[PDB]
Amino acid sequence: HPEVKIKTILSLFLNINIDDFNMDANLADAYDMDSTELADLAKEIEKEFGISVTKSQFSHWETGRAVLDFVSSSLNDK
Amino acid sequence: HPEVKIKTILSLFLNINIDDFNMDANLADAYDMDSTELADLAKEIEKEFGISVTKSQFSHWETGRAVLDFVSSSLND
Repeated sequence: HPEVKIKTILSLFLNINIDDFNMDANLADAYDMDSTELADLAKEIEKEFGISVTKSQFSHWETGRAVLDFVSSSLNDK
Repeated sequence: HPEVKIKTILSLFLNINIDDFNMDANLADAYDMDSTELADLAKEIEKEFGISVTKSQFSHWETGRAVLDFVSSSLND
């Protein structure tokens, strides 16, 4: 259930109730996510799923759905 | 899917890969969880699920499964 894992990781990272996280919301708009925070999020994703993420890759994470699609593709290849 | 949420929270909390987390393992033995950390975990659970947890309730969180079953029954309530 990669969607639930991602939703949970993003919710914890942003200090919000899991029920309140919107996977389709723009992260910068909805949660005030900045590029420094994306880098920190990427490090948690790398550890929790055991995958590599480049700066170029995490720079395109505009929504939770985008993070999910990246992690899904990475896990399939792994 | 409360089990997946709990496994993910515990894995992040304890700095381990989600696929490596054993929901039935004793948290103190397997992951060196002490009472200070347990209190901090309870604060995260309270925030993430929007529930109350007392010290007497979280003291029984000996495994990830205990956390799961507590949260599940709290959410039903």
